[PDB]
Amino acid sequence: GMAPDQQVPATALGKSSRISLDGRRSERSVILADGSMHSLTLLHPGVYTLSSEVAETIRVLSGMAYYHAEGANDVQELHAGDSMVIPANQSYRLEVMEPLDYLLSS
Amino acid sequence: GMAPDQQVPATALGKSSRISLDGRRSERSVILADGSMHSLTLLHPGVYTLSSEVAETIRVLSGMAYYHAEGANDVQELHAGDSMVIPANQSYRLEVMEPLDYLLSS
Ligand SMILES: [Mg+2]
Ligand SMILES: [Mg+2]
Repeated sequence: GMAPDQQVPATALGKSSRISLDGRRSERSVILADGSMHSLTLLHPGVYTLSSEVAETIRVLSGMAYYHAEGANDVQELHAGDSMVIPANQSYRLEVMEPLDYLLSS
Repeated sequence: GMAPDQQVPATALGKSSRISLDGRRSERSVILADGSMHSLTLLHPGVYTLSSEVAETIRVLSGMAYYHAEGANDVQELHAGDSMVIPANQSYRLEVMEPLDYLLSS
């Protein structure tokens, strides 16, 4: 059904989701083909004030958002295929324009 | 990170989620280890009247809901591990007591 670029090779998927941010963020753990574990996350359109504890690596699969680190003077745009590291102990805003599907590894 | 009983063997995860039901439902397509093709769905607490043109197999992964077939005299609880064929062409309800993770195929 799905074209190769529309899917991510995997080994396993987690049964249980976790919902946060007033119902607007959900994720499940997954094991990718390389054996590594990520949180496969969906973030609905909206404006989110967040912070990290440990550093986060985010690989965006689909959607569009603006990332703004508290102390930065411009945003970073996130589109399909983008990646970026949220440093440890970072306050930031995500403004999601199109539902954001991403792998978060921490 | 995940014990065996927390996960389901896979081959691929769809990149792009589909959101519906006023933000209450999200699906991505997945391919399981046996090559079969399902909608991996999260349905947030609520009560929803659903239907399909074709029979679909539901396999509940996590959470709790009551299923009520169109016109039926009582409901049926579907817990983690429960699978059934949902007939086509009938307006069933799912009352989601705890966020429901499920596969839906066929
Ligand atoms: Mg603390
Ligand atoms: Mg079983």
